[PDB]
Amino acid sequence: LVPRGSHMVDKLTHLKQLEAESIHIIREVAAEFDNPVMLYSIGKDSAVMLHLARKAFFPGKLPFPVMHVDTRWKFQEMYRFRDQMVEEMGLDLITHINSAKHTDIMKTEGLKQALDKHGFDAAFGGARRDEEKSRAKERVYSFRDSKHRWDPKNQRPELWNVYNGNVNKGESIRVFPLSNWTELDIWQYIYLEGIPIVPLYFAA
Amino acid sequence: LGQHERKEMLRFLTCGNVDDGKSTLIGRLLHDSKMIGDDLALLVDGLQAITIDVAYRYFSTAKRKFIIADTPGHEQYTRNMATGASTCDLAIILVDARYGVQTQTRRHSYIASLLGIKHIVVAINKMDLNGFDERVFESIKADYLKFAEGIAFKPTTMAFVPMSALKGDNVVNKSERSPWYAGQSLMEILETVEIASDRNYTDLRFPVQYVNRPNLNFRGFAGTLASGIVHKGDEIVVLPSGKSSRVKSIVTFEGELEQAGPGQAVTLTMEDEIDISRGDLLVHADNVPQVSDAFDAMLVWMAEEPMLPGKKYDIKRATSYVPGSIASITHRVDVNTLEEGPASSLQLNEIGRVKVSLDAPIALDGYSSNRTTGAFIVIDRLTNGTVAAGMIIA
Ligand SMILES: Nc1ncnc2c1ncn2[C@@H]1O[C@H](COP(=O)(O)OP(=O)(O)OP(O)(O)=S)[C@@H](O)[C@H]1O
Ligand SMILES: Nc1nc2c(ncn2[C@@H]2O[C@H](COP(=O)(O)OP(=O)(O)O)[C@@H](O)[C@H]2O)c(=O)[nH]1
Ligand SMILES: [Mg+2]
Ligand code: NA
Repeated sequence: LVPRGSHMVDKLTHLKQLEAESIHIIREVAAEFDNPVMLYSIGKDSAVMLHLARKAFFPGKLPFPVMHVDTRWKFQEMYRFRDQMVEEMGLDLITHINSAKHTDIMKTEGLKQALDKHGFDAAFGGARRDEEKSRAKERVYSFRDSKHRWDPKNQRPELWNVYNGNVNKGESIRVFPLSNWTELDIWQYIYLEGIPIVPLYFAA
Repeated sequence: LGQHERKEMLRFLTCGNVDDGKSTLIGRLLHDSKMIGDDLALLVDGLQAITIDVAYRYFSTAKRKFIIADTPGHEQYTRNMATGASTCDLAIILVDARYGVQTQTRRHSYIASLLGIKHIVVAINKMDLNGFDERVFESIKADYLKFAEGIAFKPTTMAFVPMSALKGDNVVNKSERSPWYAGQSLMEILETVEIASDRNYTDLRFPVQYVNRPNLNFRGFAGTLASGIVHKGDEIVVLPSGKSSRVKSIVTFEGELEQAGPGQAVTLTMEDEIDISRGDLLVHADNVPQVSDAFDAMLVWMAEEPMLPGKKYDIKRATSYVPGSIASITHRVDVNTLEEGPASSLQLNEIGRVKVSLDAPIALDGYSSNRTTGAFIVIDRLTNGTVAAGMIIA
């Protein structure tokens, strides 16, 4: 018998390939970790990640909750967008609340405190490697210890699309599904998929 | 806009040592892809300004999307280059025109070949310094080919480009400084090389990643097609056990598909209530790979701690997770000289042929037949660290 050829299936375009690769990552974490969360901003990258998360589990809902670390106040059009988003998707959204000082106490500490209160061992961030220079040496999985800090020797080489999620009791990770996407990839994905977006068109 | 919607993705690795000119080359590529004014200078500066780190660089054209895997060329960063090489489609092996093929040229080539890179381009740089001497180019090409011959190093494409990263010759546009050169420029290669290298359209391998059970009547088996094409109604088998069923449906967010090819994130539904767990492979019933608990493999050791035969490790293949050990080391390959040598230990950055033993059998493929089902990582049971990259020989 003669095997099937590539001329039978539509070849993988860059966005479809990125889509599949990010879906795979999300599934792995879900498969290996007990209490994941999707850290959802109200911004554009987190909107792409949430769309990927849906695609990852269809026809099921997200097996993990979605989180928003709320500051004092963001744009009014963001709250209204996110509020409608929860009701229109039957979503489980957790809000948390307790730019030098501001961001440190509200975001950094807030997110830190939110992860402890619920007992999450994995957290989905929509950060990209092309967003800041340092991010170039970043991995998909970012291992944190009990007291929450990052240690170099605890980080693991990421070989193929095989990922090591073996973690200890009280240890948590940071996952970046979108790390291979570029600014152009995201907007191009938003446009083709028709992902709803906050009326403001400048990076939030 | 408009044309940028249907592009491919090519990941390529850059290999070379200090002062070969790779910061200049990468800088030139990242820059001249934007010119549809020496800003280039500041780009090259930034790039010039003990770790497991791989640098991932991003740029595109109208034709395709590019990810550059950048890693230092020193022996100490072999694991780093290995990590980078694992996802790459192509390697740029960078040589200085005055020095030609060196030990690092040989070492980088081996690593690329070992990790299944099917396309290499020997970038013979600084040809501007020798006056675009054809004799020098032909000298370097011939003795690289002689080296390649003594590895059984037969990638699907091997190109030799005479260039000047500094001056731009044959980097983006073809050069008038080399009328004797009939080949295409870099970039022309990078845009045009066929990446149907994921040859596996012939043999279905579906590693089961996630058992989706939303309600009592939908039972789905989610994962990514490593290889082959699955079709609604195909007779499949799982390779843990050998038991068979027919594919009921291919389920995605877009709906239900008749077929799906390699690299697609799908969910498979089955006609029979067959027992399928995460870790099992779903395969065509008329085309079944070997299933065993023992196999030969190449190992790239990447832990500070040495590897000890008999010591229990965890073997994560793709979604298959099975504890086991290395029974024996057949030989250790000296990365610089490319020859076999007996060993009873593997150190950091060392590569060798090993005999692997598992507690339970997995379905397997030679890494040279399948880049997914022939690839695995070794995991330390006490430290949780990823200590070695493995690729099956069969
Ligand atoms: N307040 C927050 N609550 C929850 N998740 C957050 C918060 N801030 C950032 N994140 C996550 O961390 C990533 C970094 O945020 P950003 O780089 O600002 O991207 P974004 O907010 O999704 O898109 P922008 O701001 O419109 S370019 C996002 O993908 C979020 O998922
Ligand atoms: N003449 C000439 N000089 C080059 C070429 N490529 C790089 N150089 C020079 O060699 C020096 C080191 O180059 P660099 O890119 O930093 O090498 P790296 O250490 O591999 O990053 C710089 O002064 C470059 O201008 C070339 O093709 N021709
Ligand atoms: Mg934002
Ligand atoms: Na962002």
